[PDB]
Amino acid sequence: MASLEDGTYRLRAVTTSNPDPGVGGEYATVEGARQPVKAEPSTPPFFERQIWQVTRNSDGQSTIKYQGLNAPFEYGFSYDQMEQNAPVMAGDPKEYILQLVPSTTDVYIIRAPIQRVGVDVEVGVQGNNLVYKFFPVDGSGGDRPAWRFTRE
Amino acid sequence: LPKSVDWRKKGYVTPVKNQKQCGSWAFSATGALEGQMFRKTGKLVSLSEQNLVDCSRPQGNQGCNGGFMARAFQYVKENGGLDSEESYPYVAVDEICKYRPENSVAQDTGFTVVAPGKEKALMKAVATVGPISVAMDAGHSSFQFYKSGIYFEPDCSSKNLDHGVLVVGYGFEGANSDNSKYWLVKNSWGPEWGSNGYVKIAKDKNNHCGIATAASYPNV
Repeated sequence: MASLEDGTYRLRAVTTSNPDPGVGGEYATVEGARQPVKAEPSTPPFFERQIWQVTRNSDGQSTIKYQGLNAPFEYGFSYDQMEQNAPVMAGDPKEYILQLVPSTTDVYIIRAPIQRVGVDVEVGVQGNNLVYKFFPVDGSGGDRPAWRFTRE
Repeated sequence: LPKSVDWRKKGYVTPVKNQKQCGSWAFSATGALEGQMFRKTGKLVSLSEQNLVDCSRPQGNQGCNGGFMARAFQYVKENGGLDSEESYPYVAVDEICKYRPENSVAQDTGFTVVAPGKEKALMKAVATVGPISVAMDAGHSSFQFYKSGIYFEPDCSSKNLDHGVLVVGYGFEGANSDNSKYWLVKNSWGPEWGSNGYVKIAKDKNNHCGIATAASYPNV
């Protein structure tokens, strides 16, 4: 429930119970067109692959894309068949609902627009891979994966 | 204070390590603690960053997802110790705590914090204590691909700090002790980065990249 301006961002993996872990941490990192997106630190082997263009639409859904000089395609966070731990692929950009986490100005839960199915699906991390995490929908959230969007 | 200092010349500093795919403050803490342990016992023993990443969540750290050197020093204090690199090897992923008291080779009773934003107080701390844990603004290609020389990046912030490293000395290039001054800093990106794993960062140039904004050291 927030309005992130269109722009270029670095996306840090965080959590609803610990929205600011301190120095270091991990970031959404592209490793190739059509390859799973990774969670990797802001270090030399990875630093230039961690910038994403975020863009909202009329339904209030956003896409999260990668641009890098000569990327041959225009790809971003993508899903097809969503199931628990399925990887977030750098495919044809899909739409997500970015919901602001309370007591935060720039921390967002990245959700798959899928609530009429009856479950909550959010982008999380398993190991060093961004993956889709399933959560039962209730009346109190409670430790959910989240992402700090920092405007470049 | 001395015009130049370099704790490595004194045996306080272990070789340069590599955090690899984990965003692990743990290497900065283990470096500051290797330093104090040496000052105290005369032995240089490589400590376990994995021990810090696996076990310091109760103190408010989040492993590969990040943390604070000061909270690491707090964990050591509450835990009663920290294991050697050799006994609790680094695997660069979050795993279950496997601390063993029998293998602890270091301890601290808490830590000390350097007066914020003060380069003279940090120079004091590196001259009198040994290597100091600091946070810095490392988010620029100039630093990510730094190779040699005194690092200065006009866009460096002294407030938004994202990387924990280790100050093991200070000095100056050229002839004037007060000209072309730098902080000598140990990174944790392996020996192939920068100058054999080390970077000199502009000193007394208005707290460049925030090296003096959030410095601390363990008390042993």
